[PDB]
Amino acid sequence: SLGAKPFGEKKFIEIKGRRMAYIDEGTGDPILFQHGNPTSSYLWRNIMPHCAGLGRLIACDLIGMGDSDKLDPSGPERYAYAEHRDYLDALWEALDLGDRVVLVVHDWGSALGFDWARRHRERVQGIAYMEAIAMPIEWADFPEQDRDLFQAFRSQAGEELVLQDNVFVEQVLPGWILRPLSEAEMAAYREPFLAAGEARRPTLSWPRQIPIAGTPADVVAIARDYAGWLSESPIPKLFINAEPGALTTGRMRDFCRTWPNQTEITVAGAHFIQEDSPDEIGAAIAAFVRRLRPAHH
Ligand SMILES: [Cl-]
Ligand SMILES: [Cl-]
Ligand SMILES: [Mg+2]
Ligand SMILES: [Mg+2]
Ligand SMILES: [Mg+2]
Repeated sequence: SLGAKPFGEKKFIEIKGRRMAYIDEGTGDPILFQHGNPTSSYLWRNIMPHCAGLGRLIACDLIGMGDSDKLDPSGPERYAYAEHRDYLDALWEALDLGDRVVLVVHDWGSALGFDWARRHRERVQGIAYMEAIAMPIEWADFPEQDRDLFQAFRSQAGEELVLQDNVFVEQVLPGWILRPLSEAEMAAYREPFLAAGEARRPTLSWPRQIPIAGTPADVVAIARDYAGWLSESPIPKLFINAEPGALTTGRMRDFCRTWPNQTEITVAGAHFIQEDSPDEIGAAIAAFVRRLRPAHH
């Protein structure tokens, strides 16, 4: 259903000196749901129940996000892609996932998940993805009505907009959900970012990492690599397309449509489509996992 309640209570694991928080419910091979910016495990709360009984249902909070600890010192050089990957790779190893992982990914969760999959291909049973960063893009490929704001995040305006005014949480997030959120839902997204200043740095460092027009060159190379791999990989894929969508539209959507061994649905939503159409999304993920894990009841 819709609903504001979280899916379970979080656990944590010590990673590199820091607590990393995660949901972990049920038994079996993992179904691993990975949020991006400026969200947390809470993004999946209404989708995960659809997979009840089908696996170990796991949703990790990225470093500095949700209930995972903040990094200190923090500043403009903190919370880049490579650092998030170093923490997340460590958490995923610590979780003892084995070799039949189904990835379920969104936004920066997709860039991280796709790269992890390229580097651990035998361990990935299926990939379900939506509103993903599936390849490097140009500014012409970015949603038109948000283009100037994202240029501003990437400029020196970003610190005031994000660290002081919290605009990614307060404006971008609800602006990319079709329905109005309740105060409880907003509170859950606000929670890790209540404090002004560096507590909010992950929500600013992230737009500064998006591979657009060849910069930053390091993440562009990473995304070029996973794009090239996915476009030829025989791993079963579930593309959860959205209308109107936001990022996975135009050129990127056409590219995703070339990927092999893939099935597709389309749901209503912009970017944070989990908030508009969670039951349809969950139902599709459940059908996908049932195909991948035939139980013959
Ligand atoms: Cl971002
Ligand atoms: Cl660069
Ligand atoms: Mg501690
Ligand atoms: Mg906290
Ligand atoms: Mg477009």
